[PDB]
Amino acid sequence: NTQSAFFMPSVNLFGAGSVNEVGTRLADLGVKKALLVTDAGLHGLGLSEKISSIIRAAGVEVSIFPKAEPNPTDKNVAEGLEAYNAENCDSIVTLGGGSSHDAGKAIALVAANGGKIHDYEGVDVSKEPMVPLIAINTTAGTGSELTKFTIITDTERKVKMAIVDKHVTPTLSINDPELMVGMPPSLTAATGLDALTHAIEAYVSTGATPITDALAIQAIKIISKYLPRAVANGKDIEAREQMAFAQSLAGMAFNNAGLGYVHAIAHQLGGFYNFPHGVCNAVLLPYVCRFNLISKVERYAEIAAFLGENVDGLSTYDAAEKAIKAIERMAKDLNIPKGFKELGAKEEDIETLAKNAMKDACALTNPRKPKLEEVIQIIKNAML
Amino acid sequence: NTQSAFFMPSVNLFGAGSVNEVGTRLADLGVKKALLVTDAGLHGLGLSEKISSIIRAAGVEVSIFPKAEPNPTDKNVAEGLEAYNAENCDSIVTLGGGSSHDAGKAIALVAANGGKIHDYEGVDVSKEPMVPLIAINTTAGTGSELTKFTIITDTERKVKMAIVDKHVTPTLSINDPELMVGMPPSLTAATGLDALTHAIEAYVSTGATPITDALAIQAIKIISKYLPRAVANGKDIEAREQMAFAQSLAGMAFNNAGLGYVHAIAHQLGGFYNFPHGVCNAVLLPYVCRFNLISKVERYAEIAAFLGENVDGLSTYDAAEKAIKAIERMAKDLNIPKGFKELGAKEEDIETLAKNAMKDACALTNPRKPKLEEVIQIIKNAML
Amino acid sequence: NTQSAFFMPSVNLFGAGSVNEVGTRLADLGVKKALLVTDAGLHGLGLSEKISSIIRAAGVEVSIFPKAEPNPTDKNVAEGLEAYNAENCDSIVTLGGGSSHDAGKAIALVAANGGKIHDYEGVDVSKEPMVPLIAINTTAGTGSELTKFTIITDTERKVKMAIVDKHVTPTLSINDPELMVGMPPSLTAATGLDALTHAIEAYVSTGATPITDALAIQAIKIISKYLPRAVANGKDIEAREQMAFAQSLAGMAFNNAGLGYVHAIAHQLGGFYNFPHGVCNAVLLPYVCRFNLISKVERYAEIAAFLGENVDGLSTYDAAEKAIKAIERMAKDLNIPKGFKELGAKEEDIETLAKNAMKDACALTNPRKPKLEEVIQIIKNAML
Amino acid sequence: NTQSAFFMPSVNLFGAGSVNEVGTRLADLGVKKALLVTDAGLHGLGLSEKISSIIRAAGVEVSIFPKAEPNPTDKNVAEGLEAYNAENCDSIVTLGGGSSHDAGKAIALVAANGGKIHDYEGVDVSKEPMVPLIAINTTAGTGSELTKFTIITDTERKVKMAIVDKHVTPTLSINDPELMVGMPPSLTAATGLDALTHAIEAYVSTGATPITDALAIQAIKIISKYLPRAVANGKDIEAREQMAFAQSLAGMAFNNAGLGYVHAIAHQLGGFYNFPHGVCNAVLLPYVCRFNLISKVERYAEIAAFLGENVDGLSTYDAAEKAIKAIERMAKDLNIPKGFKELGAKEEDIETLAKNAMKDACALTNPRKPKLEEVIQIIKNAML
Ligand SMILES: Nc1ncnc2c1ncn2[C@@H]1O[C@H](COP(=O)(O)OP(=O)(O)OC[C@H]2O[C@@H](O)[C@H](O)[C@@H]2O)[C@@H](O)[C@H]1O
Ligand SMILES: Nc1ncnc2c1ncn2[C@@H]1O[C@H](COP(=O)(O)OP(=O)(O)OC[C@H]2O[C@@H](O)[C@H](O)[C@@H]2O)[C@@H](O)[C@H]1O
Ligand SMILES: Nc1ncnc2c1ncn2[C@@H]1O[C@H](COP(=O)(O)OP(=O)(O)OC[C@H]2O[C@@H](O)[C@H](O)[C@@H]2O)[C@@H](O)[C@H]1O
Ligand SMILES: Nc1ncnc2c1ncn2[C@@H]1O[C@H](COP(=O)(O)OP(=O)(O)OC[C@H]2O[C@@H](O)[C@H](O)[C@@H]2O)[C@@H](O)[C@H]1O
Ligand SMILES: [Mn+2]
Ligand SMILES: [Mn+2]
Ligand SMILES: [Mn+2]
Ligand SMILES: [Mn+2]
Repeated sequence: NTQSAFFMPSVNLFGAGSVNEVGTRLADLGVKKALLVTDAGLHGLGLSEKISSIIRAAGVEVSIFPKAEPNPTDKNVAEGLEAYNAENCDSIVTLGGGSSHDAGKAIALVAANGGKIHDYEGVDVSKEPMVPLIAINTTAGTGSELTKFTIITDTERKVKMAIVDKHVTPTLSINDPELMVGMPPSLTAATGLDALTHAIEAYVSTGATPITDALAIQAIKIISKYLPRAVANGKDIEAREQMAFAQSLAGMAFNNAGLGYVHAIAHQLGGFYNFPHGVCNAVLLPYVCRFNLISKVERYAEIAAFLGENVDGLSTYDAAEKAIKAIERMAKDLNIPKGFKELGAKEEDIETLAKNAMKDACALTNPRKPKLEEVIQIIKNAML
Repeated sequence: NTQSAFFMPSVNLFGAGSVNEVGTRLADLGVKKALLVTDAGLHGLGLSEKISSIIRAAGVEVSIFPKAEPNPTDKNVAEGLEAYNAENCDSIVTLGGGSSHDAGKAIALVAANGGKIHDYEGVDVSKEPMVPLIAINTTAGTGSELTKFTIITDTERKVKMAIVDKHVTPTLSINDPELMVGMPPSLTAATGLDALTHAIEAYVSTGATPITDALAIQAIKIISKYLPRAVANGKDIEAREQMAFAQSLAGMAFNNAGLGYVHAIAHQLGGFYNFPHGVCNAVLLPYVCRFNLISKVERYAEIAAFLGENVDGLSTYDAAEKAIKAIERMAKDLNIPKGFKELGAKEEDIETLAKNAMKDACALTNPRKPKLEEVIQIIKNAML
Repeated sequence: NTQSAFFMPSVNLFGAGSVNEVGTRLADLGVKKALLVTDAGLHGLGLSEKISSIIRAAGVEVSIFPKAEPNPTDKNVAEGLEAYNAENCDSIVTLGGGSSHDAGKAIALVAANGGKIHDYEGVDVSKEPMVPLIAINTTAGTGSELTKFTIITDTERKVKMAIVDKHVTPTLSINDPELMVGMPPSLTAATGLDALTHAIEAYVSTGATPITDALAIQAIKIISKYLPRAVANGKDIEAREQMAFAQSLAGMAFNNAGLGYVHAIAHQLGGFYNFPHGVCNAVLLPYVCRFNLISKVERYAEIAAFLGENVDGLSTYDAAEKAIKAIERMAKDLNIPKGFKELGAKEEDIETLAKNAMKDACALTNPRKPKLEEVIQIIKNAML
Repeated sequence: NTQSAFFMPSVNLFGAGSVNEVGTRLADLGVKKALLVTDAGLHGLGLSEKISSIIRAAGVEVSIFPKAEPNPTDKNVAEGLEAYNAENCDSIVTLGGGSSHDAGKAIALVAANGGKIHDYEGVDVSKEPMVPLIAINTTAGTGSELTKFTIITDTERKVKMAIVDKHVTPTLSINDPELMVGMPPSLTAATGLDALTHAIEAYVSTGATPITDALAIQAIKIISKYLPRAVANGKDIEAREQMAFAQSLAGMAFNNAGLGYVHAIAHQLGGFYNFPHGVCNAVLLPYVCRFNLISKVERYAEIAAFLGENVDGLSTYDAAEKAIKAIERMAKDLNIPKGFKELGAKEEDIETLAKNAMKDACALTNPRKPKLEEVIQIIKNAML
């Protein structure tokens, strides 16, 4: 069919100070006890208590679960579901980056569907809406506060599982850039390059629509102008607010268009080595774009212009090549590792990695359909 | 504040055949009896019964209220609320164009907050969310299946009141282009030019954000290419699908950025003389743009390029004027009336029309703030 | 469906001297006696006997029917079927322009399907293929030596009936440019502008395919260069050969894509006043192109370039308008009448002319679907 | 002489689902049982039975001959005539690529003329038309469903003989893109580049006409955009349909313009080593183009533009040179071998390969007339 759908939370708050509304919103939802899912760093920095104060200052109780781990695991989700159940909670508030949103989302799905998070790996495999959730985002690259995606790790298959289900669209989303000033430069760069990967893969995806296209183009332009500014000075408020907008645009686009083999392979490198998601995407992006070039050359040529390149007097092909060169230049200027072996990757895993990548749902929307030898060759090119 | 929010239904279905899902979707909400709000023409066409059959084949009861009138009235809403309660309905399904959507939204809001619809004229004045509502759109220009706007006419004041409330965001939207092939050319032109007005006013609004900008730009570009095609041949499926996308983009843009004095004045001409909304917008747009030019000249110059104009070697001012000339050219090619006098408007009503235009909420986001005399001059110029 | 088809004779001869092969070819078909259908002018010029000698010198008998009239009539077809049967002919050879080709096609169809040519007005209504027919084309504009179209006049309805049937595709075609040198200048101009109309209407028709587009583009480019040369000096052999190629390109294109309201209206003016077909087409072309503009503005802009115009720095709309101006200038340079009233058309018939125009099959493929009032407007415009 | 001719089947069906008509169309022709000529691969995939049912449901009997081999052989034709005479068949339906079309065509010719296939090597070396044949094409190259060319391999001389006879033009053709979705990527690339070779050799051929030029230009332009997309994802329906159009355009063009030394040499390399026809053409295309440059420098400069290259500020020579560079880049991006020795070509057979190529009929239309040394040198340059 030629049918499509657009998903996002019904209410999404933006701008400096929006977090000061969480409690009121939680009260309007008619909830009484919320599990605060955050990470140990943000809890140690004091964010958990500062936000809990706002929540309980509105008549809703909150119990903090600062046990969401970068690249969240099935163990984190099971332990959280116990907290949720033992702690008599009726809502979830996620505070942090994509790991906290996805952990809270998985907890919320299993708290309403019963099984294990692994049971819902795939597309809309769940059979009921998740418990009420307000997602407070503090990184500029996931968009998970708006998506129907939750990435939970199989520690046994060592695979970052993709649960893509409409029932994990958060109830309300909050994007406060004042909460993002504290991102160190490497984190700023990695999340920003994850948003850029989101927008590029959404723009070349087979599930693209004119709506997702509008959003992705804006995201690329804004990231290209403001991400280096956010990496160079995290106290540049303009760059922070524009990167928050760019992150939401890119999340909006990929949620409804689909991603591709950058994310398909990155999920395997992250399930095997706990590498940062955004760094995997940044290392892989130029190679997968070069692989995809012959399928979407006009759109990669447009991406080169969106990325600031001059394409006057150039063929569509040469213009498309300037886009890969600009991506490599951006990654070089933001100090992204050059390959995966310098980070700890091994050949004895490449074939397994490639075989697992061909099973990720994101691969379904990649514009060029590959043979195992191609995924393997891409992974080999990303080793050095 | 630098704070903002983005609102839209959590689930939005697109594409040929999407209406065949209404019953299952309505069932998933756990509702049991829906009032089907439509107009007399579409009910006489058999569409009401087709949709009622799909709904009943999913275990939900249906009571048809086919009495929404073009420019729906407070009387239509009161009668609809009476029907809603007499048949013990727990949900609403709107089928048709903006008049049916707004009648249904108003019925649902009054059924959940009490009072009368006039009580909610303004911005976020109600306290409770409206009863479950699914919106099935059949015109390519309103976007009300996605907006928090319901425009109901005060018959006594002769004023099309604008109720701007987050609580009238539909639960789910359905945009099936197969349901729009039957629009006669005049309706296609008026609805398409209402969507173009939506996108333009959103782009020049004081409430614009990078997100709304993305959506509005795509809407203008698509309307410029496909609206004349849809007017020339309504059986052009590609044009119908692109207009279905453009109408939704423009709705998404104005719902979250705001409108301006085109809509503020159009609501008064429609409350006084019951003209088609899009025809009022098409007549007024060049005049409000010229009035607004000095406030957003860079953005009107960009609009000229989005509309296909060549601006090489021109100042921003001359490029912005070329946009007004292109807007005038599209209206003439779509056989839009030249002015309001030949339609029946009277000079002695101008002063009241302008006064009421300054009380509409859409005027709050107009980039240039007028005084009464300038609103009067605009209406006099629009008499022609 | 997206299904399509390409129709053309299996063998099509081109080049100086090709007619000297007709007799051999007729004999290769296994036929024994052919009815030579031509018009009185070429018969008085001696061409009928010259070709009959070539045919007889190969053992095929010939009976000349020089009774085909410009804008052939139903009476011509009845008289031809009588001769075909009385003279014990088993094949048909048409010699001349479109009038002779269509008369021969009609006789050949009725000789195999019975009934009357009137019964076959419309699309693929016939059950049996027509008797073997070889078409020798002597004008540079109709293309009927290759098409599945036969235009026969219903003398009482005063309507040029369009029989579009695959069973009237000639068996073999001969396009000898040596036979076209004798066309007087007005005939060269009228047939060439009928070919230009074929290519333009094929390019903007809703039934265009990449194949028809390729042929139509080539036709337009060649006509812009060589038609004026062939009108200014009919002894320019290069111009005559290039115009023969262009007529065939335009015929192949319209035969498989469709025409539009130029032909739909021209058939009515020709059935009422027996004006030359190409003159009717040339008078109407600018007005129907202007009416259709909003439906195919990109393709009319491309036509402006094919016609040699410079479109640098122009919007698609201004470029499309330059094409209409180029058509008007060419028609003026070839002494094409400015309007229809000066030739004898009467206002009191416009309504009938319009109503009959909406019943012609060529109207089905026009890119803009009109109303009766708009067809009437096109004619009033073409009257003065 | 200045004479020319255009040949193609009188009825040619295109588009998704056209194959569903084979049976009904076989019903027109009045035939009773057809030998279904295909290859073992499509027979093992089930296509043979699928089509056979469509033929059965129209009252026509079918005998499947799935013994056509890639690079069909004389032996294959004899086995075929044996079965068509045995099952007492009166028609032939070819299902597959160029090998199935050419095998069936040869069977149909010898079944009507009696001799041996080797005897009709050359041009118009036959006396009577072949038996009714409908060709259903499943590859995006060759064009054999429309040509008067049958290439049968003589197992003795190791020579792909080119029989160019009008008596082998199929009765009806079917180009259903739904049957081409299953072509694996290497087959998509090889067939598409065989089509590109057809269009280029037709464009630079000495037998080119304005008609062949129109068709070949369109084919080159479409291939440049859609062949890489069809190789990258064979489930791209738009790319498959556009390539089906392109292969038909290139077939119509080369059939009536001629080919050149790319095909002349490729036929010998394939007769010696059974290499795929399209891979032979792709390896040879740049070297023969460079040999031909001085004869057709303007048309190679035009091909550079048709292929998407920018030629601004360049001499005709440098642009024609950019065209060969674009052909090389296309061959490399679609993984086409760089030379023939890697595939197994022998440096001892170069003298015979070159001598046999100058005896191919395809060399007669090459724009540059060479010496044996030149053909030898081309083959040597294509060895590494
Ligand atoms: N505003 C902030 N200031 C300082 N540090 C922060 C901030 N926000 C997050 N951090 C720190 O950044 C670390 C990484 O947190 P993540 O949530 O894992 O980062 P993110 O890229 O946003 O999420 C990625 C996760 O979502 C999936 O899409 C993806 O596969 C991965 O599982 C954590 O230790 C967290 O404390
Ligand atoms: N697909 C269709 N086919 C044929 N007719 C249709 C179709 N859809 C609607 N119509 C007819 O068009 C007429 C106008 O109906 P509206 O709902 O008023 O059309 P629309 O322009 O979309 O809504 C305008 C209303 O919404 C507000 O934004 C605006 O202020 C106005 O009140 C009605 O009589 C309706 O039957
Ligand atoms: N080569 C020629 N030299 C001199 N005179 C010629 C030549 N060819 C044709 N004529 C003269 O041109 C006159 C008109 O002949 P037509 O066949 O009517 O001209 P043409 O434009 O080719 O066909 C028009 C007919 O075909 C339909 O498409 C169209 O509707 C019309 O009925 C005739 O009197 C004929 O003698
Ligand atoms: N739609 C399809 N799906 C899957 N496989 C296919 C399809 N079509 C063809 N194939 C496979 O392609 C293989 C080669 O078949 P060919 O007919 O030889 O391919 P093609 O390139 O079209 O023909 C080449 C032959 O025609 C001559 O012009 C040329 O000289 C050569 O002999 C076979 O194994 C066949 O099964
Ligand atoms: Mn990501
Ligand atoms: Mn509006
Ligand atoms: Mn004509
Ligand atoms: Mn070939």
